[PDB]
Amino acid sequence: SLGTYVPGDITLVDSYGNEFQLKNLKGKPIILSPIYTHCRAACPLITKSLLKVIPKLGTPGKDFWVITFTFDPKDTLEDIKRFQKEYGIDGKGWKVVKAKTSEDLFKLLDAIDFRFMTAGNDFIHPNVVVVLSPELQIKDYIYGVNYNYLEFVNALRLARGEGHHHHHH
Repeated sequence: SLGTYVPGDITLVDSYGNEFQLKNLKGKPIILSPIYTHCRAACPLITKSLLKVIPKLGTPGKDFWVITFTFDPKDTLEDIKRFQKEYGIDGKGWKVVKAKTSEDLFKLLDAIDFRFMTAGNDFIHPNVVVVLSPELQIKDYIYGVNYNYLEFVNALRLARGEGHHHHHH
């Protein structure tokens, strides 16, 4: 929900096995991308689309964090490492992570109003990228798989508390 905060005590584990809390990423805007590692339908589209917009916007790990995270609780460190290498993701400025436990996962998906359901051997789920302020406040949602540059620029400006002086609020 726009304006609500993602809990900072959520524990994530990156594809190198480095454990951290979401609060540890405070201080820069955060771009969050829920996927799952065995997702052959929408998730390659989302990630490939991000790969083609992120370089326009700035440098991951400097201007903002990019966090691809898996929502499949069966995904292991092996799985996310495979995903990282698959898409040539650097793993530091742009991380691929899993939630440490199901509580970390629940909490994260609950905050961003994300729900998934079974469809045979895969999941039915929304296509969404979430943009957080440096304080973990949800500032924008960008839906779909066909991203445009302007929508990301606008989202990052909102994340930084910019782009608002055209209006009295």
